[PDB]
Amino acid sequence: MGLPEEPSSPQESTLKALSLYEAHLSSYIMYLQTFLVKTKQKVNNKNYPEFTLFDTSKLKKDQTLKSIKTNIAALKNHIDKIKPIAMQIYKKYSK
Amino acid sequence: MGLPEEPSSPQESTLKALSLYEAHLSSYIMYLQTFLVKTKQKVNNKNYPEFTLFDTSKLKKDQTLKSIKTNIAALKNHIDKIKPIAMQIYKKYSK
Repeated sequence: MGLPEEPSSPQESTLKALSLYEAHLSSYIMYLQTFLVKTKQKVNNKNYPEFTLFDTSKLKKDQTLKSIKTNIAALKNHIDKIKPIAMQIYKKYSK
Repeated sequence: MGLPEEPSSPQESTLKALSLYEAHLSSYIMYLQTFLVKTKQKVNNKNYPEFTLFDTSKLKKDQTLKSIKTNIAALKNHIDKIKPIAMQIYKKYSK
C-alpha cells in the first residue's frame, strides 16, 4: 500500500487533538526513519542518501499546550527533511 | 487519519517484493511502538497496558529469501501482540 500518508493537522486546537497529532507525527517519523535504515541495509551502495536521525532532546516533556505546539513544529520541520528522501528510496527500490 | 493500516503481503514472492514487505512491517511496528510509548507518556495511570518492545536480535541479517521470509514471520507475530493494544489506546485517548 506504499508509504503511509503524513498525518493531517486537526481542525480543533484542543490539548487532546494536538497531543494526538504530536503522537502521530512522532510515530510517522519513526516509520520513515525505520524504512530508510532498513532500505540502506538491503542496498548499501556509497550513493545511499544522508539523513538526520530525529533528536528527541529537541522535544519539550511538560504537556503544556504551548510545549505541544512547539514539538509539533519541530516534528513537522524534521518530516520536511526526511519525507522526500524516504519517497525517493521507496521508488528506487520498488522499481 | 487514524492509525496506519498494517502493510499488505505482496502477491509476488520475489526477493524484492518480500524485502520491501519486511521493511514496511519493521516500519509499521516502529510506528505502533512509538504511538504506544508517546501515549503512555501523556496518560501514565498504572492501568496503562503492558507491551513487548520488538527484539531486533530475532531478525536474520543475511538477505537470503529464506531469512527474509523468516523475519516476515517474526514481525507478523509481533504485530499480532501489539496492534490490538495500539488500537485500544488510540480509541481510549481520542474519546
